[PDB]
Amino acid sequence: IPDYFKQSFPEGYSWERSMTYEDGGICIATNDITMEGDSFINKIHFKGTNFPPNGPVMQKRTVGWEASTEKMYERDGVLKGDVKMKLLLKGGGHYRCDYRTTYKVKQKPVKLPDYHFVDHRIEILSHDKDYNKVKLYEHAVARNSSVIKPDMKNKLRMEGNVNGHAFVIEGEGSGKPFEGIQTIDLEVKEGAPLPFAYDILTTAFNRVFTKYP
Repeated sequence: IPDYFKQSFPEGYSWERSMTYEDGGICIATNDITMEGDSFINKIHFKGTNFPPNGPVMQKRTVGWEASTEKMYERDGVLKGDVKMKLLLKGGGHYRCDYRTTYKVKQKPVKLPDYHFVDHRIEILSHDKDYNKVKLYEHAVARNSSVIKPDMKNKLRMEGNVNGHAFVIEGEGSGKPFEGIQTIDLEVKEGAPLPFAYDILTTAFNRVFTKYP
């Protein structure tokens, strides 16, 4: 299994992602990821619209993303990732979302004959009342059908706009890229309090943190 994300450094890479929710809510995100010494730096832009006023996102009735399997595959030399995602809801239901991501990695003609999987677990470990301060965690492992150190920092900034509401979120974190685990502490810098479910942002908050063989 080729690790196209770790081989994109020190150059860096970027991704763009569409997130289509079953009730018409739609979210678009890009991330431009670079490297400064010990740290990965993420510049994220996030737009979402057409979330129903009484749906689970505007009423904050969500309680985390379920474990997911994202399929990594090559289409005309472009590395892509598809995953169907489920947001657990208060009351016990599920709120479905289709993810389509294009991973613009350093090797611009990628060739996998031959697709592979990335299993995800993502969880908000802690948060305050209005999610102005959030501790986020991710576990990612890939499996079959000296630039990057064992410990690394991960900084990010998100400029976002969700149903008309602008906001800015910054974060500092760390992880173990070869083990595929990472944490980050996130702070709403503008637009507090967020009037929507924080869960729609967490997957935008870097596949370099993935356990590849």
